[PDB]
Amino acid sequence: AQKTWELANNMQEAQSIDEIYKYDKKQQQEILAAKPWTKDHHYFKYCKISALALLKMVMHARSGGNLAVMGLMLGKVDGETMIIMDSFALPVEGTETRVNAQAAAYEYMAAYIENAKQVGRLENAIGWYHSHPGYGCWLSGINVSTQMLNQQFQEPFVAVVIDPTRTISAGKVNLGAFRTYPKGYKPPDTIPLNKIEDFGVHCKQYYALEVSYFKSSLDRKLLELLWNKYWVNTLSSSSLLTNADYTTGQVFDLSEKLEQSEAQLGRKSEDKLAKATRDSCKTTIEAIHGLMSQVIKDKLFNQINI
Amino acid sequence: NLLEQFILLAKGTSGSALTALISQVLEAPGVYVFGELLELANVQELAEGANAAYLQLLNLFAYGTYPDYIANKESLPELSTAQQNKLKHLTIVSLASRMKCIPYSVLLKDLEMRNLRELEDLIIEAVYTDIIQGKLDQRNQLLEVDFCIGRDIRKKDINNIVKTLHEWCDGCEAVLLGIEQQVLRANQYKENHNRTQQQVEAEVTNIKKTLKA
Amino acid sequence: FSFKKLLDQCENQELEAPGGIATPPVYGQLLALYLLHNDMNNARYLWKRIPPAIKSANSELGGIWSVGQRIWQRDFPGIYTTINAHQWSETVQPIMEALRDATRRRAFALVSQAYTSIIADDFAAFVGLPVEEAVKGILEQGWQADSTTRMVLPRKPQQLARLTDYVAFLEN
Repeated sequence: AQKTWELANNMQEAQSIDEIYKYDKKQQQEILAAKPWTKDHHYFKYCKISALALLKMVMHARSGGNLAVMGLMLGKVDGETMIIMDSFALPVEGTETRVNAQAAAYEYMAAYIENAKQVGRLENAIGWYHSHPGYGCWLSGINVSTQMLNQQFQEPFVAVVIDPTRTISAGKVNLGAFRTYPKGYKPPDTIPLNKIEDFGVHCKQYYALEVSYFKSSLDRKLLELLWNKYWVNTLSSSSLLTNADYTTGQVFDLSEKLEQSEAQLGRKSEDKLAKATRDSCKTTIEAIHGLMSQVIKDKLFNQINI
Repeated sequence: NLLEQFILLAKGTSGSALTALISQVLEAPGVYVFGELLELANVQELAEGANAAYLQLLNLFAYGTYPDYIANKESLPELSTAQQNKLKHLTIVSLASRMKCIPYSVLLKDLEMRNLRELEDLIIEAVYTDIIQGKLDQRNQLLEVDFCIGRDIRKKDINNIVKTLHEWCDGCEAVLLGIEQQVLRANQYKENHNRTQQQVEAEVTNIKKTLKA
Repeated sequence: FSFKKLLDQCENQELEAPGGIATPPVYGQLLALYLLHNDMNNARYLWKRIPPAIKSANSELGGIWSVGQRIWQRDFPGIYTTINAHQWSETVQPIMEALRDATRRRAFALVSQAYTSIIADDFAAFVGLPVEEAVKGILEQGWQADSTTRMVLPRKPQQLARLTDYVAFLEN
């Protein structure tokens, strides 16, 4: 590998994967002083949840069984993205449809944050999460009310809803990050029927962020080196067939976005053509990545022994 | 584990008693690789006497096939119906190792079958013993083998085992080297585009600041 | 590869001329070579390029054009007669010996592709040899032939670098 891969890993220095784990205090102070989310309202669109935070939240949600559980999530912000670096449980007692956090959670919050600041946890609380055991991931009326209350005073705040029952029964995590609109502000204007069917009655009162996950380099190495079923599943992952339907849906809404961009460019100020081009480049890049994986597998397995 | 039972009973016997045990081994179902049995006092001294015919038969059952048995039928002893079924099963295994889509023409000629139906009954029975796995295809007249056991080995194919595996190791190294080169090239293209993008932005600001009082 | 080395050698000689006109044998070679490459448009324009005075002076040039006229109409049974109407000297003769083979193979490909059943009378005029192919074609190439009705039945017989170029372009 010599010079080629010597600086390509450089374990002495944090890689580009571990960049997000560094906390810049000055940048955080500058962004919270500027308050760019006050002018717009659909500002934050992405929620990046760390692997450990997602694992802890999922395990807490499942530990409650059929009873609701809740906790807080630490993190920061960067541009239009809300990054969640950790999560921590609350000592609350709830029923299958109601969790209150009466008097032991509020002392635990402050005491746990004070304890965490002692051992080098520079992040502050960024959100609150609770579980919906068996009725989807959505914001109820009181959930919307408390989200408004948290957002109006503690400005950066995202509500995460988990569903342990569907997570277990489907094999994939069911999670959703949401943000709400101010009281009596922004009433913007087959869709409504399904929208009220899967969301609550307050469909227009809150919006859903796009949830993505990340992990560090050490986490990636430990995970891929944990079991033998992780490199076997990489050499036979077979993309372009596991998620072909997602690709077709992306092409469809790409076509809709291209039509909108064509309509806009013929004559609020968003430059839709650039976003459509970015989406097209992204989906084409996933397609080419899948083809590269197939080519590598063919060269590795088929082209051996005549 | 079944072969281990006959092996211990064959640790001391010699002559006619030992050769009788060999016939029982070829008749016992579930015994398809006679590897440990072939490294005993048999190969040490069995090439002389009237019992050398059975030694040739055991070698045929471990390394040879059914066509290899018709050619030397006169020298080799007669085989019971149970033993012939085992020999035909190993013939299918040998063909499966060479090719993973065995035509019906090859199987019919090698196993001396004449009816297509009775050939398929033999193939299905071989699948039941789990020596081979696959699915028959009547329209294309093919037997699509998905997995087959490894037959007996001798000290002249081990070099072929090394050759095939060493070629695979060099194949992995070539893929790994190619991945590294493409990663480096892609990163260089990203750095080149970023440098040019920042170079234009640097030049425009310089001429802008000059006339701003 | 060897043949291509001789093709480009004759190309430039016509361009540089002391008076815009080259030697007669150079003109004849280019016209014959155009026929071999089936480039009919440039062969027709070369004939229009030759001055009338030299054209009438050498009848050898006219013999090339008479053959070219037949191949321009795709008259397969007629080209074989015009190629032998005149006698070409040994200096240009080998080129004609290769054009005849090229026309012969061209008819073979056209018949096997554009015809499902062809009369033996018409097929022989296409391939050019109604001499010995009548009996040899039945047993060697496998084409079943029926006498009396005379019908012939033709029968039919590194990437990783490219991909990462696409992504490095799209993402930048």
